[PDB]
Amino acid sequence: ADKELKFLVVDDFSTMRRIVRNLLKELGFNNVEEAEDGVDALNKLQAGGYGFVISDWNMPNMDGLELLKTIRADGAMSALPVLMVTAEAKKENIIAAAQAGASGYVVKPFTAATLEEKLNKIFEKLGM
Ligand code: BEF
Ligand SMILES: [Mn+2]
Repeated sequence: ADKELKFLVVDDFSTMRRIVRNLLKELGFNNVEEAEDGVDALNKLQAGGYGFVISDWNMPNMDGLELLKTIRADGAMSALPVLMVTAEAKKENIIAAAQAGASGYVVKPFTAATLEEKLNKIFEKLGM
């Protein structure tokens, strides 16, 4: 994928956003922004330029399922890649996010190798 692709990393805890940001840099992506919840996330997406979202699930104000649903229902954002990265691992939640349109789903804790695998799997399916 184009190394200039802009990412938005959403999680309500700094530690996790920091881990994803660093991993993304390893992969060659330095155009990355952070958000602390769904609303904050939507405000930045509004601002424009984003080509990929990586989101947590449990966050105050607007959780990740809602954020995902919001993005898919928005005419100007509906196809935006959204990779869930969460501790939620019950099948019913994986199903709910999958059905809601999630591009991929990663359960915490995750290895560096797993994140790169899932990001590439999504680039592959979208021809990015
Ligand atoms: F808070 Be996330 F769903 F890990
Ligand atoms: Mn959380």
